[PDB]
Amino acid sequence: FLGFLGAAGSTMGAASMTLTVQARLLLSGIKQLQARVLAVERYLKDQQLLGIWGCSGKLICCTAVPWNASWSNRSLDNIWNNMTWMEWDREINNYTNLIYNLIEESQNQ
Amino acid sequence: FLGFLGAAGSTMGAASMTLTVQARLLLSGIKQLQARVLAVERYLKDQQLLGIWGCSGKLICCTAVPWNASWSNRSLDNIWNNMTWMEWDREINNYTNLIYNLIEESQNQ
Amino acid sequence: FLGFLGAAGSTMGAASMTLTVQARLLLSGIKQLQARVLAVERYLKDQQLLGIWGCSGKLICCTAVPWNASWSNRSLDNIWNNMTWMEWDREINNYTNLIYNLIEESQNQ
Amino acid sequence: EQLWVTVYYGVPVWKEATTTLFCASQEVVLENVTENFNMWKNNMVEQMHEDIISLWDQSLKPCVKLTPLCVTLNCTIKNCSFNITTVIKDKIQKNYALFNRLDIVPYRLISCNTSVITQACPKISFEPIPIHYCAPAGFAILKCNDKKFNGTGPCTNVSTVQCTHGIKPVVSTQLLLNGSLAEEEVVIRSENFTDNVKTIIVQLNESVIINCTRPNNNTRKSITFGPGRAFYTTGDIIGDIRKAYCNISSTQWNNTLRQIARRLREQFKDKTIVFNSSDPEIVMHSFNCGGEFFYCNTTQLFNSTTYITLPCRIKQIINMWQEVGKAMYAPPIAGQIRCSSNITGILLTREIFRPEGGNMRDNWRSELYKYKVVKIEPLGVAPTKCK
Amino acid sequence: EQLWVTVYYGVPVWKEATTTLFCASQEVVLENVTENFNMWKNNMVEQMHEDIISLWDQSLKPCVKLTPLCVTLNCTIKNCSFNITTVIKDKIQKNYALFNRLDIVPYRLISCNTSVITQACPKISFEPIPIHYCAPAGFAILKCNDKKFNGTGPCTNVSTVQCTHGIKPVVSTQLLLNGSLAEEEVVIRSENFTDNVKTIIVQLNESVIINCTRPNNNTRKSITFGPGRAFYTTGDIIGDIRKAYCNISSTQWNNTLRQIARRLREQFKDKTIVFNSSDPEIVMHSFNCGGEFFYCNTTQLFNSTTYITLPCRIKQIINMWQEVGKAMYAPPIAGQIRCSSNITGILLTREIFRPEGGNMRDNWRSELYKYKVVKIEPLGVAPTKCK
Amino acid sequence: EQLWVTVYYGVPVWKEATTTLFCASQEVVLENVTENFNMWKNNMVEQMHEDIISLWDQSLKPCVKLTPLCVTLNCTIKNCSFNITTVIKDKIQKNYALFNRLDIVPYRLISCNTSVITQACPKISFEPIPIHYCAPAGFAILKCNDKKFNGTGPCTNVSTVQCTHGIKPVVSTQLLLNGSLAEEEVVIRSENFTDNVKTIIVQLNESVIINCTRPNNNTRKSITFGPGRAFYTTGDIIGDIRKAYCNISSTQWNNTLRQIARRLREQFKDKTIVFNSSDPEIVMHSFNCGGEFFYCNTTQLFNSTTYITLPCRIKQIINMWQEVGKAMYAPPIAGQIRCSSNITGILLTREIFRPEGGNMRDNWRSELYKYKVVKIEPLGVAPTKCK
Ligand SMILES: *[C@@H]1O[C@H](CO)[C@@H](O[C@@H]2O[C@H](CO)[C@@H](O[C@@H]3O[C@H](CO)[C@@H](O)[C@H](O)[C@@H]3O)[C@H](O)[C@H]2NC(C)=O)[C@H](O)[C@H]1NC(C)=O
Ligand SMILES: *[C@@H]1O[C@H](CO)[C@@H](O[C@@H]2O[C@H](CO)[C@@H](O[C@@H]3O[C@H](CO)[C@@H](O)[C@H](O)[C@@H]3O)[C@H](O)[C@H]2NC(C)=O)[C@H](O)[C@H]1NC(C)=O
Ligand SMILES: *[C@@H]1O[C@H](CO)[C@@H](O[C@@H]2O[C@H](CO)[C@@H](O)[C@H](O)[C@H]2NC(C)=O)[C@H](O)[C@H]1NC(C)=O
Ligand SMILES: *[C@@H]1O[C@H](CO)[C@@H](O[C@@H]2O[C@H](CO)[C@@H](O)[C@H](O)[C@H]2NC(C)=O)[C@H](O)[C@H]1NC(C)=O
Ligand SMILES: *[C@@H]1O[C@H](CO)[C@@H](O[C@@H]2O[C@H](CO)[C@@H](O)[C@H](O)[C@H]2NC(C)=O)[C@H](O)[C@H]1NC(C)=O
Ligand SMILES: *[C@@H]1O[C@H](CO)[C@@H](O[C@@H]2O[C@H](CO)[C@@H](O)[C@H](O)[C@H]2NC(C)=O)[C@H](O)[C@H]1NC(C)=O
Ligand SMILES: *[C@@H]1O[C@H](CO)[C@@H](O[C@@H]2O[C@H](CO)[C@@H](O)[C@H](O)[C@H]2NC(C)=O)[C@H](O)[C@H]1NC(C)=O
Ligand SMILES: *[C@@H]1O[C@H](CO)[C@@H](O[C@@H]2O[C@H](CO)[C@@H](O)[C@H](O)[C@H]2NC(C)=O)[C@H](O)[C@H]1NC(C)=O
Ligand SMILES: *[C@@H]1O[C@H](CO)[C@@H](O[C@@H]2O[C@H](CO)[C@@H](O)[C@H](O)[C@H]2NC(C)=O)[C@H](O)[C@H]1NC(C)=O
Ligand SMILES: *[C@@H]1O[C@H](CO)[C@@H](O[C@@H]2O[C@H](CO)[C@@H](O)[C@H](O)[C@H]2NC(C)=O)[C@H](O)[C@H]1NC(C)=O
Ligand SMILES: *[C@@H]1O[C@H](CO)[C@@H](O[C@@H]2O[C@H](CO)[C@@H](O)[C@H](O)[C@H]2NC(C)=O)[C@H](O)[C@H]1NC(C)=O
Ligand SMILES: *[C@@H]1O[C@H](CO)[C@@H](O[C@@H]2O[C@H](CO)[C@@H](O)[C@H](O)[C@H]2NC(C)=O)[C@H](O)[C@H]1NC(C)=O
Ligand SMILES: *[C@@H]1O[C@H](CO)[C@@H](O[C@@H]2O[C@H](CO)[C@@H](O)[C@H](O)[C@H]2NC(C)=O)[C@H](O)[C@H]1NC(C)=O
Ligand SMILES: *[C@@H]1O[C@H](CO)[C@@H](O[C@@H]2O[C@H](CO)[C@@H](O)[C@H](O)[C@H]2NC(C)=O)[C@H](O)[C@H]1NC(C)=O
Ligand SMILES: *[C@@H]1O[C@H](CO)[C@@H](O[C@@H]2O[C@H](CO)[C@@H](O)[C@H](O)[C@H]2NC(C)=O)[C@H](O)[C@H]1NC(C)=O
Ligand SMILES: *[C@@H]1O[C@H](CO)[C@@H](O[C@@H]2O[C@H](CO)[C@@H](O)[C@H](O)[C@H]2NC(C)=O)[C@H](O)[C@H]1NC(C)=O
Ligand SMILES: *[C@@H]1O[C@H](CO)[C@@H](O[C@@H]2O[C@H](CO)[C@@H](O)[C@H](O)[C@H]2NC(C)=O)[C@H](O)[C@H]1NC(C)=O
Ligand SMILES: *[C@@H]1O[C@H](CO)[C@@H](O)[C@H](O)[C@H]1NC(C)=O
Ligand SMILES: *[C@@H]1O[C@H](CO)[C@@H](O)[C@H](O)[C@H]1NC(C)=O
Ligand SMILES: *[C@@H]1O[C@H](CO)[C@@H](O)[C@H](O)[C@H]1NC(C)=O
Repeated sequence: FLGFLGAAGSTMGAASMTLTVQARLLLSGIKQLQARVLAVERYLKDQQLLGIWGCSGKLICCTAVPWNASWSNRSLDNIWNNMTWMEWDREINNYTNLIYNLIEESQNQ
Repeated sequence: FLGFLGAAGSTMGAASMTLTVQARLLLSGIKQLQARVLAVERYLKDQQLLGIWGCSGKLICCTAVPWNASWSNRSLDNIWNNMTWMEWDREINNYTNLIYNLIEESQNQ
Repeated sequence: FLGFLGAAGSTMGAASMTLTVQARLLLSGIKQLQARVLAVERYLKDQQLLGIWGCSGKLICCTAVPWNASWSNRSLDNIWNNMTWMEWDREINNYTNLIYNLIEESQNQ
Repeated sequence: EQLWVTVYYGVPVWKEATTTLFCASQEVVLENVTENFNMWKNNMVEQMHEDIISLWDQSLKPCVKLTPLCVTLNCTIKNCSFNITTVIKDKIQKNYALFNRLDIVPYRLISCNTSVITQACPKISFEPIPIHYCAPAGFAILKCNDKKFNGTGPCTNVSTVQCTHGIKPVVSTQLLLNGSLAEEEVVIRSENFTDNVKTIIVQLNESVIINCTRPNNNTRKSITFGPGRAFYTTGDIIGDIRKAYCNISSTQWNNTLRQIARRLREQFKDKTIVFNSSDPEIVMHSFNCGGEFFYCNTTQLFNSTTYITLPCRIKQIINMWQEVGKAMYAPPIAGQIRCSSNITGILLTREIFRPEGGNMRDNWRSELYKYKVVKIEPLGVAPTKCK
Repeated sequence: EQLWVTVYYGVPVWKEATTTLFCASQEVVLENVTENFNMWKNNMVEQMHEDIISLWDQSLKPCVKLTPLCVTLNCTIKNCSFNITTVIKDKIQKNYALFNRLDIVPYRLISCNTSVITQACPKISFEPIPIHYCAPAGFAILKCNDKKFNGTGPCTNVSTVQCTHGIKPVVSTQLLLNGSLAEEEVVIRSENFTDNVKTIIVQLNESVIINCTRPNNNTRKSITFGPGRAFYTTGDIIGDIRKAYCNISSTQWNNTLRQIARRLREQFKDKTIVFNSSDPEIVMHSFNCGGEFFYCNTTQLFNSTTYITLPCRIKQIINMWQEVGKAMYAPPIAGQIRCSSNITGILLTREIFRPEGGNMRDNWRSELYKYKVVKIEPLGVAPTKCK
Repeated sequence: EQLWVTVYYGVPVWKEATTTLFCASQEVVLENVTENFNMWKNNMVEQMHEDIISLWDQSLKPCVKLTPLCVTLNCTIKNCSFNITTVIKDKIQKNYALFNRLDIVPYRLISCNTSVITQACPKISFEPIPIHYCAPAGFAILKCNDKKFNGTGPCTNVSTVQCTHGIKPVVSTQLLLNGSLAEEEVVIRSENFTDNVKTIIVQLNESVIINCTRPNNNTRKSITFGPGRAFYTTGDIIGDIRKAYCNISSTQWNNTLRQIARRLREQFKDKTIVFNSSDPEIVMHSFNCGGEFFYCNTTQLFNSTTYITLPCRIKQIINMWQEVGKAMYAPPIAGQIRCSSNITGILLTREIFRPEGGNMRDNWRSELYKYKVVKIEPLGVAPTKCK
C-alpha cells in the first residue's frame, strides 16, 4: 500500500505488517557482472545469517535469548507504538553483534 | 522414471509425482559466467518467491486462499485427470499475479 | 573443540558429534569472480539437494527409505565403530545416486 | 514481566553507502522522516566523472591518430600546406588544409610537442542524451524535495526514487547550459562563503536564451596517409568570411544580474557587489554548439556593479580534463551551423566576483544536489513478550 | 464445497525465451506434445554468427599487421620484387616473393586502399572442429524428430536433448560441405517459395563426394620487417606449374540434380525449370582446403534443365563477411595440398534457378533447423479440496 | 531388526580437485589420517606460474614500445651515440647514451631481431611482496608436517590451513634466495635420482648471507623520441669506474658444500662426487638487486672435489620466462645500489654436479612442496534405527 520503504517514518506496530515490500525487492530485476554478483552475495549473506539463527522460512521469528536491560530498558508500548525502526537501530547499535552472537549460541543447542 | 520434462504430456494428476525430477535440475554445477549467474538468479528468485508465501521446506501446508470460479469453473476431476499443465498455464496466465498477491496477503493476515 | 575437519581420522560413531564445526564454516559473505560464483553455486546446490530430501534445517535427518543389503551387508558395530567416514564413502560410492534418487522419490509421497 | 528478543526481516532502515550505480537511458513520498544531505561529499559526482572519462576515452580508442600531421606547415584562420605520404608508402604528395588560429603555434600543431592527437571517430557524435542513474539491488536513492535546500543540512521532505532524473552531460565552463532551473527564486549555494578558495554555484529560476552561429560555409575534404587511415578537414570556404558570435538579450541578463546581486547581498554583508572579467580553456566560455567547440569571450557580461554580442573562436583540437599526453581532434562539419540553449547557472569565485569553472565536477554538482544513495539493512532485533 | 489455492514447485511447463548459450566440445522423448518450431526466427543462428564473428576477430587481434607492404611491386601466379626495410631501420634491402593474381592489382596488394591488412598469426589453422551449443540450467533445448519436417509448422515428435550435435563451422558460399544429411528424401525448405528475394535451402539425402587439389609444390620463405614483425610467403615452386582443380563424379551429380529438379517441380507448379550460372567472392565457390582458400568456378555443374573438372583460383588476402575496416592475410602452406569433402547442401535463388548467396548465416541455419530454446517456469497454482 | 537411511551434513571427507586459488596479502592438526603427496604433480605451481606471467604481461601492456630505436649505434661498458627523430616528425636530433656491453650486439641492441622491446614504466618496482594463496569456501589446503619429507609418498602427520605461508616471488636462476629453510638438515629431494635429465632441488637448513653492490655512481637522463613518448637511459658516471661484485663468506660456503656432499652421498652409491661449473640467463646467476638485473659468474662456488668475490655484469634488456615477443627494457637507477640476500637453496643437475636453473617453476616448487588442495564433500548417508 505504501510502496517500497514507505513505512520508514511510521512506528514499529504499523510497519511490522508491511515487511514484504522491503523483503521482496532485495533481488535483481530492475562491467555490470560484478555488481550483479554482489547483489546475489548480499542477499545470500542476509539469508544465511537469518538461517544460522533458525527460522529460515519466515519473516518474523522468536528466539529463546532473554532481553537484557543494559541494551535498552524503556517500556514496551513506547518501543512498539511510539518509536520508528531507525531510532531503535540507533539505540542498540552498540549491542547488535552481541545479540547476534547470543542468538547464534542459543540455536546451537 | 520418465526423465527431465518426461511427464510434460501426462495429466496433472500423473505429472504431480515427477516434481522432484524437474526441480533437481534448475541449478548449475552439473564467456560462461553469464549463464551460471543467470541460472543462479532464476533459481534464487523462484526460491525467494516460494519462501515469501511460506512453507518452502515442507509439503503439507495451509494457504487459506479461496478459489474464484471466474478464474476457472472446471470440475476438479476434469482438471486433475484430463488436461496437462501447459493448457492450464495458458488458461491462468493473465490471472496469476492476483493469485500471487492473495497468497502473500493470506500469509500475514 | 577439535577444530575444522579434525575428526576425519576418528570413527564415525565419534565423528558424528562434531558436525557443527564443519557445517558452520561452509558459508558465504565473510579470478575473484570464478571463486565467488563457485562458492555461491556449491552452497546453493547443497541447500537445494538437502531441501528436496526433507530436513532442510538440521544436520542429522533420517527418512523412510529402507536400507538395502546389496549396498552394504556389514553390521552396525562394523559400520559405526570400526570405520571412518573416508572408508564408508569408499564403499557405497557407486550407490550414492540410487540412494539419493530413492530419498527424493520417497519424500514426494 | 519477561521479554525475549525476536528477529525481523524486511525492516525499513538504511545506512550510508558508496556503491557503484548503473546507467539507464516509481516514487514514494516517505512521510514523517528526516535525512541529512550534503552535496559536497556526495559520491555520485565522482562516479559520474569517472564514467564520463571512461566512455570518452573508450570512444577514442580504435580510430585514427594524427602522428603524421606533426610536421612543419607553410601557412599563408590560416591556409596551411604540408607534406604527407600517399596510400602507397613509397611516394609522397603535397596537400593543403584550413586551420584555425588557436590550433597552431609559431607553424606546427598545438599539441604535437606534448600530447598524442587522436581523431574523433566519424561515426560518433557529441550530441548529449539524458542519462539516468539507478541504484542496484539492495540500495536506494533518496531525494530531498525541500524548496529552500541550501546544499547541506537536514531535509524535511525526503522521498525515495528508483532512478534519477534525466541529466544531460553537457560541456560548459562559465555558464551552465540546459540545466535544471530553480523552483521559485534564484538560489546561491556554496561550501563556505567566507572561504576564498571554495567555488560558488548560482542557480536561476528563469532561463536566459543564448543564440550562437557559425556563418562560414565550410567544405569537408578527405586526406589519407596509408592503408585505412583517413583524415577529414576543411577544404575551402564558399562566400565571404565572418566571425562566429553569440547573442544574448541585454535587459534579461541585466535583470538576472540584479537578482543575483540581491541574493549575494543577502548571503554576504550589505555592501557593494561588483562583477569582473575572468588560457582559452578557463578564461573564455568553452562549450559545444552543433558539433564545433566554441570558445566565446565573456568580458561583456561580467562587467557591471537590444541584444549583446560576444565574439567567439573555434578550436579543432581539445583536451577534456587536461589529460597528460592525450588529446582529441574533432572533425569539422560542413556548412553553417546554428544552435540555441538555456542559461540556467553561473559558476563564480570571490566584494569582487569573477567566473571560473575549469573543473567539470561543479557542473554536475548542480544536478545531483538533491540526491543521496543509501544501503538497506533489512535485519533487526526487538524484544517481544512471546517466546 | 469450497476450493482452496495450492502451489506446486517443479511444474513441467516451458515458455519461449532467448539465453546465453555456451560452447562445449542424454535425450528423452516428450510424448503427447505438439510444440511448434520456426527455422527462420531462431535466435541460435544469430548468436552462432555473432560468436563466429567474435572468434574471428579475437584470433587476428595480437599478431602482425601488413602496413609496410603497400609499396610498388615490379611484378613479372606472378614473380614480384620490392624494396623493404630490414630489422635495422636505416638499411633497406631488396627482396622478392611470388604472388597470386587475385592478391595483386595494377602492382600493389589488392586491399591496400580499402582497409588495413592484419596478417594471420603464423601458427593458427582453420580446421573445423565440432561445437555443441548448450543452454544453462533452467533452460532446455527442444528437438523435432519429424522426418518430413519443413521448417515453419507444428511438430508431432518433440524431444528434449541435453544440447546440440557436432555443428562444424565450415565456411562455404554455394555448396554446403561436411553437413548433416536428410533421412529419407531430398528436402527443400524456404520461408516463402513464391518470393524471389528469399533464398532456397536444399538438403541432400545422399552426399556427393568432391576431391580438390593444389598440385604446385610451393616452398615457404620468411621476410622480416623490423623488431618482432615477420611475414611468410612463397619463395619458389619445385616442380611443374599446374592449375588447381576440383573433381566431381558426373553420374552422382546428375542423379542428385535430377532428384533436386523433381522435388523442386513437386513444390512448384508443373512447369519446366532450368539451372543457370551464378566479384569472385560471391560468384565462385569459396572454401578452405588444407589451409589455402580456394575459389572454384561452378558454371559447369549448374548447366542443365567420367568426371567434371572445375578450375579454381587461390587467394591469400580475404575480407569475408564484408566487414569494412578489416582484412586478413592467410599464410601459405608448403608442399602439395589435397583434401576431400562431401557435398551436403546447395543454396539456390530464383523457371530460372541459380546458385546465389554471400551470407554465411544460411550455412548454419541448415544445421540448427531442428532446435529451439525454451525457458522452464516451475511455479504453478491449482485448486485442491482442502488446505 | 531393520535399518533405515540416515542423512548427515558436515561429514569430514575430501576428494582431490583443482580450484581457482585467489591471492591474499589457524592451523588444525588432523589425527590418525595418512594422505599421499606429490609435488611434481601439484597444480598450485602451474596456477602460480600462470598468475605471475599474467601479472608481468599486465604490467608490460601500456608502457610504450621502443621503436624507432634499433638505429645504427656508433659506440666508442660503452659510450654510444645515435641519430633519432625528435618530437617533430621531419627533424632528426643527435643524442648520446651509456649502454652496458651485454645489451649491445655488433652496433645494435641485443633483442632487436628477436622480439619487440616494450620499455618498462619509470614507476615500476621489482621488489617482491609476500603472497598467500587462499582456498574458497568448500575447499581446503592440506599441509604435510613430516620433518624429513622427500616430496612424494605418504605423509604421516597432516594438518589443514586456510592459506599458504608468505611465498615471495623471488626470481633467480641458480641459487634460490629468501626461501624457506629446512627444519633439521640439508634435504636433497628429486623425482628420481637415477635420471640425469630431472632437476635436483637442494634445501639448506642454515642460510648463507650474500652482499652484492653496484659501486658505479650512475646518473639518469630522459630522451624524447616522439610525440609524448620518452625513455630513460644512463647519462654519465661520476667517479672511478668499478665492476659490480658479490661477496660470500668462504667458510660458510665450504661447510654448506660439505653438508650437501655428506647428505647427497647417502642417496647414491659409494662414489666420490665433484662440483663442476655450468646465453647468460642459464649459465650464470641472474637475479634482481635493488632494481638492476645482476648477472653473476658462479664458477668459484662450484669448483671443488675470507670472502669469495664473484664478478657480475648488468643487463637492462631482459626477456624472462622464455617467451619470444615479450622483451622488457628495465629503466636504470641512479646512485650506488646495494642489497643483501639469504641463500636458501641450490638447483643441481647431473658423479658430476653443475647448477642449471633455466626454468622458473622450480623456484616455486621449493615453497609449495608441503601443500595440497582438496575438495570437501559435506553430504553423506548411513543406516541407523530411526522411525
Ligand atoms: C567460369 O568458366 C566459364 C567457362 O570457362 C567462363 O565463361 C567464359 O566467359 C568469357 C568471358 O565472359 C567468355 O568469353 C567470351 O567469348 C565470346 C565468344 O563466345 C566473345 O564474343 C566475348 O567477347 C568473350 O570473349 C567465354 O566464352 C565463356 N566460356 C564459355 C564456355 O562460354 C566464366 O567466365 C568463368 N567464371 C568466372 C567468374 O570467370
Ligand atoms: C580429375 O579428373 C580428370 C578428368 O577425369 C583426370 O584427368 C585424367 O588424368 C589421367 C591420369 O593423370 C589421364 O590419363 C593419362 O592420359 C595420357 C594422355 O593424355 C596418357 O599418356 C597417360 O598414360 C594417362 O593414361 C587422363 O587423360 C586425364 N583426363 C583428361 C580428360 O585430361 C584427373 O586425373 C582427375 N584428378 C584427380 C585428382 O582425381
Ligand atoms: C500419451 O497419451 C496416450 C493416449 O491417451 C496415453 O496412453 C494411454 O492413456 C490412457 C489414459 O490414461 C491409459 O488408460 C492407457 O493405459 C495408456 N496406454 C498405455 C499403453 O499405457 C499415454 O499414457 C500418454 N503418455 C504419457 C507419457 O502420459
Ligand atoms: C610557402 O609557400 C609559398 C607559396 O604559396 C612560397 O612562396 C613562393 O616561394 C618561391 C621560392 O621562394 C617564390 O619563387 C615564389 O614567388 C613565392 N610565391 C609567393 C606567392 O610568395 C614560400 O616560399 C613557401 N615557404 C617555404 C618556407 O618554402
Ligand atoms: C514533498 O515531496 C513530494 C514529492 O516527493 C510532494 O508530492 C508532490 O506534490 C505535488 C503537488 O501537490 C503533486 O503534483 C505530485 O504528484 C506529488 N508527488 C508525488 C510523488 O505524489 C509533496 O507535495 C512535498 N511536500 C511538501 C510539503 O513540500
Ligand atoms: C570556512 O572558512 C573559515 C575561514 O574563511 C573557517 O574559519 C577558520 O577555521 C579555522 C579552523 O577551524 C580556525 O583556526 C580559524 O580561526 C577560523 N577563522 C575564522 C575567522 O573563523 C571555517 O572553519 C570554514 N568552515 C566552516 C564550516 O565555516
Ligand atoms: C575579450 O575582449 C576584450 C575586449 O576589451 C579584450 O580586452 C582587450 O585585449 C586586447 C589584447 O590583449 C588589449 O589590447 C585591450 O586593451 C583589451 N581591452 C580592454 C578593455 O581590456 C580581451 O583580451 C578579450 N579576451 C580574450 C580571451 O579574447
Ligand atoms: C565595462 O563597463 C564600463 C561601464 O559601462 C564601460 O565603460 C564605458 O565605456 C563606454 C565605451 O567606450 C564609454 O562610452 C563610457 O563612457 C564608459 N563608462 C565609464 C563609466 O567608464 C567599459 O567600457 C566596459 N568594459 C568592457 C571591457 O566591456
Ligand atoms: C545578433 O545581434 C546582432 C547585433 O549585435 C544583430 O545584428 C543586427 O542585425 C540587423 C538585421 O540583420 C541589422 O539591421 C542591424 O544593423 C544589426 N546590428 C548590428 C549592430 O550590426 C543580429 O541580427 C542578431 N541575430 C543574429 C541571428 O545574428
Ligand atoms: C529553454 O530552451 C528550450 C529550447 O531550447 C525551450 O524548450 C521548448 O519550449 C517551448 C515553449 O515553451 C515548448 O513548447 C517546447 O516543448 C520546449 N522543448 C522541450 C524539448 O522541452 C524552453 O522553453 C526554454 N526554457 C526553459 C525554462 O527550459
Ligand atoms: C520419435 O522420435 C524418437 C526419437 O527418440 C524415435 O524413437 C527412437 O528413439 C531412439 C532413442 O535413442 C533412437 O535411437 C531411434 O533411432 C528412434 N527411432 C526408432 C525407429 O527406433 C521415434 O521412432 C519417433 N517416432 C516417430 C513416429 O517418428
Ligand atoms: C510470399 O510473399 C508474397 C509477396 O508478393 C505474398 O503474396 C502477396 O501477399 C499480400 C499480403 O497478403 C497479398 O495482398 C497479395 O495479393 C499477394 N500476392 C501478390 C502477387 O502480391 C505471399 O502471400 C507470401 N506467401 C507466404 C506463404 O507468406
Ligand atoms: C616438393 O618440394 C620439396 C622441397 O624441395 C621436396 O623436398 C625435398 O625432397 C628431396 C628429395 O627427396 C630431398 O632431398 C630434400 O631434402 C627435400 N627438402 C626438404 C626441405 O625436405 C619434395 O620432395 C617435393 N615434392 C614433390 C612431390 O615434388
Ligand atoms: C577422391 O579420392 C579418393 C582417394 O583419396 C578416391 O577413393 C578411391 O576411389 C577409387 C575409385 O573409385 C577406388 O579404386 C579406391 O579404392 C578409393 N580409395 C580410397 C582410399 O577410398 C575417390 O574416388 C576420389 N573421388 C572422386 C570423385 O574421384
Ligand atoms: C620418499 O620416501 C618414501 C618413504 O617414506 C618412499 O616410499 C617408498 O617407496 C618404495 C619404492 O616404491 C616402496 O617400496 C615403499 O613401500 C614406499 N614406502 C611407503 C611408506 O610408501 C618414496 O619412494 C620416496 N620417494 C622418492 C622419490 O624416492
Ligand atoms: C668483498 O670481498 C673482498 C675480498 O676479495 C674485499 O676486498 C678486500 O677489502 C679489504 C678491506 O677494504 C682490503 O684490505 C683487501 O685488500 C681487499 N681484497 C682485495 C683482493 O682487494 C671487499 O672489501 C669486500 N667488499 C664488501 C662490500 O664486503
Ligand atoms: C678451481 O679449483 C682448482 C683447485 O682448487 C684451482 O686450481 C688452482 O689454482 C691456483 C691459482 O692459480 C694454483 O695456485 C693451484 O696450483 C691450482 N691447483 C690445481 C690443483 O690446479 C683453480 O684455479 C680453480 N678455478 C677457479 C676459476 O677458481
Ligand atoms: C546484561 O549486559 C551487561 C553488560 O555489561 C552484562 O554485564 C550482564 O551480564 C548482562 N546480563 C545478562 C543476564 O546477560
Ligand atoms: C471473482 O472474480 C470476479 C472478477 O473476475 C470478481 O468480480 C469477484 O468479486 C470475484 N469473487 C470474489 C468472491 O471476490
Ligand atoms: C536391492 O538392490 C537389488 C539390486 O539393485 C534389487 O534387486 C533388490 O530388489 C533391492 N532390494 C530392495 C529391498 O529394494
